[PDB]
Amino acid sequence: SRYGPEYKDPQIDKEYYRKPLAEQTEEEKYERDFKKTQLIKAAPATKTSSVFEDPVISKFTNMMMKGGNKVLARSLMTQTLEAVKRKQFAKYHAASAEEQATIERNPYTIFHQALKNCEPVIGLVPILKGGHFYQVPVPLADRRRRFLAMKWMIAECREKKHRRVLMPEKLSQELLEAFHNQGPVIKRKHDMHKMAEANRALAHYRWW
Amino acid sequence: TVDFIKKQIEEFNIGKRHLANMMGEDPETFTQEDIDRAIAYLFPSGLFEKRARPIMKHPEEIFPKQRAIQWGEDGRPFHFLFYTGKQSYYSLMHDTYGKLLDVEKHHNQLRAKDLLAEKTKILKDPIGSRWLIKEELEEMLVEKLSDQDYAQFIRLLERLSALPCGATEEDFVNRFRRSIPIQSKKQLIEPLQYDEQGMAFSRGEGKRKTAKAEVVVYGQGSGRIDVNGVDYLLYFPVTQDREQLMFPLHFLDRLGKHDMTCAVSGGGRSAQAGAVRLAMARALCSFVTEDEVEWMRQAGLLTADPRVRERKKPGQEGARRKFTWKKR
Amino acid sequence: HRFMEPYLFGSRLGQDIIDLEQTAAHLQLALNFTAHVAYREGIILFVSRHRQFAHLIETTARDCGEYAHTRYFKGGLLTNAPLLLGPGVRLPDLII
Amino acid sequence: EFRDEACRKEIQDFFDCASRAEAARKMRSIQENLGELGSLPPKKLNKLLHRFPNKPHV
RNA sequence: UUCGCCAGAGUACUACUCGCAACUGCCUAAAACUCAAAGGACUUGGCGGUGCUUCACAUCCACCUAGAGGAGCCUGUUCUA
RNA sequence: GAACAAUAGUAAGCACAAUCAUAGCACAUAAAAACGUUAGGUCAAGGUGUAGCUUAUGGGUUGGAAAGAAAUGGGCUACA
Ligand SMILES: [K+]
Ligand SMILES: [K+]
Ligand SMILES: [K+]
Ligand SMILES: [Mg+2]
Ligand SMILES: [Mg+2]
Ligand SMILES: [Mg+2]
Ligand SMILES: [Mg+2]
Ligand SMILES: [Mg+2]
Ligand SMILES: [Mg+2]
Ligand SMILES: [Mg+2]
Ligand SMILES: [Mg+2]
Ligand SMILES: [Mg+2]
Ligand SMILES: [Mg+2]
Ligand SMILES: [Mg+2]
Ligand SMILES: [Mg+2]
Ligand SMILES: [Mg+2]
Ligand SMILES: [Mg+2]
Ligand SMILES: [Mg+2]
Ligand SMILES: [Mg+2]
Ligand SMILES: [Mg+2]
Ligand SMILES: [Mg+2]
Ligand SMILES: [Mg+2]
Ligand SMILES: [Mg+2]
Ligand SMILES: [Mg+2]
Ligand SMILES: [Mg+2]
Ligand SMILES: [Mg+2]
Ligand SMILES: [Mg+2]
Repeated sequence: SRYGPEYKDPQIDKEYYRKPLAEQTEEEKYERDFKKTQLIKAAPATKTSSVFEDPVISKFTNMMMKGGNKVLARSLMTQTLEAVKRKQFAKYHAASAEEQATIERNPYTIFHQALKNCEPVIGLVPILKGGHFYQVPVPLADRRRRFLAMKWMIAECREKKHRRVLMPEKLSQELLEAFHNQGPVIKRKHDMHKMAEANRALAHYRWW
Repeated sequence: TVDFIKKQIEEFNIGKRHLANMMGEDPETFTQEDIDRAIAYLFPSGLFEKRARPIMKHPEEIFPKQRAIQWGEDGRPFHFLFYTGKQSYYSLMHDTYGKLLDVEKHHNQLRAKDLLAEKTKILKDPIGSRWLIKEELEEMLVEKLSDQDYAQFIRLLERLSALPCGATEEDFVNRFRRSIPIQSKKQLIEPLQYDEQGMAFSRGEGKRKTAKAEVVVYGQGSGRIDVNGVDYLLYFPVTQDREQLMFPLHFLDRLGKHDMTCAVSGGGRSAQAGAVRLAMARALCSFVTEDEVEWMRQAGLLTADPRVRERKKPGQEGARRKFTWKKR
Repeated sequence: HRFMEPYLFGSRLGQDIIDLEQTAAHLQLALNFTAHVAYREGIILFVSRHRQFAHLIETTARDCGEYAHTRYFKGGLLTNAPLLLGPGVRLPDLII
Repeated sequence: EFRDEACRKEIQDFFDCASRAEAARKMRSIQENLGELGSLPPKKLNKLLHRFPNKPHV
């Protein structure tokens, strides 16, 4: 790490600076940020103040990347959002009056909602006691649950897809499947709940 | 070693006269800085250690401070605390404690007389006052100290400084005061330059990951950037790279109010894109008010990126990765 | 203490009372002995490891012109004098 | 059938308990050292005892 | 003041002998032979599947990414020659 | 052989530290890392103790050191 302990993470949100007069405690926070003369790290290349970005997209885009092809990973994430948009637009056209104002045509809304349904609620961690390993359920933290949902999405669409079907279209199908709570990822989430509920009497082993 | 110092003093003055004689200058004003530049010329030592170069200075500054003789011919110690081992430190402690009692006695008398003419002068924040460092204190008492002894002495001064302050005590205390240099993170705003009927154009310099960017921004044109004689869209096909150039302008809501031409060399597509981003941030400080310049720093625009590629160690596959380690 | 029994006049309700008649006899010789070693140009050191009269004893020695040591006593001070103080050091001729 | 379509009330409390247990676990260690429950920490008692040591000998 | 016991270690709470409601028993108790030591207490170090407290930022667990062991080829050992 | 509201330790040498290099500082990385441990590796870099050879364990010329049943380590290219 070329940054010393004094350097801190920069603040990028423009709206945080343009309307500071409506609050007092937050004003004391950033006025002392430079009054303490604390050094600020350089702005990361990925994050930007553009209003069209989203933090959950960047993390998902990074995991899709293999090697160092950020261009290819960004290209795949662009097509997948387009592919989802095309399918929802077509379904909207062929619908009745009541069905028309039900379909969502916002890929970002679909993407955010899809991952919030693939996150497990309670995980498992092996614990060694008496020379044997017992799968003990634990209340997984929010960051772990969010990361675990993304990994399951990538793992499924990389392994059990056909060789002919492209990556952007295969991932688009699973997002719609997870949006309706019927995708194989949702099945895997329930399977982890099945094992956690089966070993509900082993929760006493953990010591935290 | 009093005489040895005296011999060094007289010959250094004689030696300085010879140096001025051969240098052909005025010996009456052969200052130490002139001596250093003369020595560095006559004896051109190429060495990286700054302390290993030839030197000829005042022997008082060169030789370390020496303890004086502590006893007379009959053996009687001159000071009354010589048998405590550390006479200088404890005498300072004895005097410091005595001042506190005198202040307490003086304050007690003032309370009896119902007068409070003293004020707390401990607060020297605008001057930037800090207490003596242990190393500096050891060079003032000419005696070695310890961490426990130093902490006790400083805390005693705080008790002395927290009481009502007299004129004599403040002179005593201020000998232990040190002033920090000026601390500030404000940047120097480059004044606008006008050239050949050209109005409001500023220049910036940026560098990131083996890529230097030269950006000059005109405040009288429309929104366009000309990098290396070609349009920026053609030069930066990647959407992310063109997002980097947007980041400074979009933060100030001046996307279309400036005409720029750039010249960046070296590095890849992202290195140049980051370099041009840095150069615009520094070059745009002239057109922007001072308050938003601080906002620019808090967002990380104005700080150079120190992350550079590391070397490859001899005996490893890469910068950190080592070969496979077969245990058996 | 067991060795202070002869010097005790008695005990008053569990509180020992020191016989001042023996104190006066001892103090008379102590002051007489102290002056004579000072008359002959002798070094006198005041030693007292008590954190209530350290300043008073330190100031007392300054007025008399003699030396005092009411601080922490180093291990090799009086025995290994040449290393602690200096090459040639005159040891004190009396300690109080 | 292992679906949280009707278990929202229970799921949130489980998250709330996890956060509540997390908060108490990650703050007990620091404050308990100097809280002292009215009795001085072991470091202070050691210094106090050294000033008035016990005398087995003499 | 008085009684009992002790004369290197192993052989040995053993062999033989006297007494015993004991009969695979108890008490009494050697030698041949072997060794130049056996033994009591202590000091430092190492170690402990001993306890208490604290800690592993490539790290032991929990946990992240990319690989080796599977195939061809290149090269280096062992064995075969 | 230590107790800082200090109870026998003291000042120097080597090492750590600081400094230097990577052309600003900082951070990071290099570089450094004593006394010892493993009779660790190297008589085949070279030198050399001791032991051995001296028309031979020395010197030169010509030709030739093949081959992989099989096992394994570290790698490159892949299994899209
Ligand atoms: K030990
Ligand atoms: K291999
Ligand atoms: K040899
Ligand atoms: Mg690599
Ligand atoms: Mg005997
Ligand atoms: Mg025997
Ligand atoms: Mg028996
Ligand atoms: Mg028997
Ligand atoms: Mg590892
Ligand atoms: Mg590979
Ligand atoms: Mg293989
Ligand atoms: Mg092989
Ligand atoms: Mg040191
Ligand atoms: Mg440097
Ligand atoms: Mg460093
Ligand atoms: Mg190294
Ligand atoms: Mg170093
Ligand atoms: Mg060997
Ligand atoms: Mg080995
Ligand atoms: Mg060998
Ligand atoms: Mg040889
Ligand atoms: Mg050989
Ligand atoms: Mg030889
Ligand atoms: Mg031959
Ligand atoms: Mg194999
Ligand atoms: Mg290797
Ligand atoms: Mg290829």
